[PDB]
Amino acid sequence: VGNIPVSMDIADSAFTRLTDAPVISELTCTVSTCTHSSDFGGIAVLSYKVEKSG
Amino acid sequence: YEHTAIIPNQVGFPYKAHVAREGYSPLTLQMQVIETSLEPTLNLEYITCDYKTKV
Repeated sequence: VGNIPVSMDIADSAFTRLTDAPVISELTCTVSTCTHSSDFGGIAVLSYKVEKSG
Repeated sequence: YEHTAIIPNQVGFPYKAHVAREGYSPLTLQMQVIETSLEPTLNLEYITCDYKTKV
């Protein structure tokens, strides 16, 4: 039943810094195959080069 | 899935059938035939033997 609502006061260690993160370049997401009702369903190919990995 | 096709009834001629399901590469089934003989259901009404007179 229902939908459990909740606020999550997240810690700054969870808020891992965006400037301190590796930056990826040129993301293109290509959905290869979609099932209309499955569990996994969508095979999507995010093609995006990595100026900074991680 | 469950494909259905009609291969030719001329044996030797290979029959491709590329079935494409979800997430699989196209499975091309190869059909080949040999010896599909007819065998009609019959019933004898003769023996076909020669006569022999007993005198």
